[PDB]
Amino acid sequence: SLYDVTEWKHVFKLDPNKDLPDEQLEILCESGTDAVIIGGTEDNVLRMMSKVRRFLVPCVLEVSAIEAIVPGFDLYFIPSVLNSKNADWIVGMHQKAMKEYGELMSMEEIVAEGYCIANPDCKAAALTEADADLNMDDIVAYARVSELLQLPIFYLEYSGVLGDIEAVKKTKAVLETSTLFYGGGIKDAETAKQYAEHADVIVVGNAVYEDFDRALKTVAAVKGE
Repeated sequence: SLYDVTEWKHVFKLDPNKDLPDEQLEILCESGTDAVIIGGTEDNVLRMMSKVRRFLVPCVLEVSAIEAIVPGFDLYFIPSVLNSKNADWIVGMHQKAMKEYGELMSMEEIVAEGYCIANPDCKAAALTEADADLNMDDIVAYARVSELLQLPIFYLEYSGVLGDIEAVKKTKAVLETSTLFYGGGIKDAETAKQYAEHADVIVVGNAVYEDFDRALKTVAAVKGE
């Protein structure tokens, strides 16, 4: 399959408001990555989607604003930020999407994406009013919440830093239905492989803009040559 997250191992997450050269975008789409996730305006989302769709790789929209939903993606990931103090980041995005765009929601493949933002010092933590200063125990508990709800994805999110490997391990131990996505600080093959021991899917994001060639090697590191 292509669109079953249960078989994935590696995704790149791109920021549509950041600049990536066409050539690099091409190479990334052709890298063997299991999906390209567009995530971070309707116009910049549309432009980047139209570029990625020239390739065979699954293209995913991580929906962070309803105003910026565009047709044409293979999958739509709608985050529930389980440690948000604001209901609109937990089920509000879903409800708005269903109320405003019910017919679009019916025609596309939508995935509820459990989210735990575990890095208190990132923008998303601020933006989602996340209770992000979490213990190991707190994180495992959020993971069990995702598994009780049978959310298809539990995305453990440290954004630009490396999260505690033990917390990834202990999170994985409580998940079965939930596919474990880890993102945070993955910039090279050695670290990608380290986190791939426990995460089902490793997410490589801002490293692509920081050192492209190095970030590129994360696919083979996690998927084999």
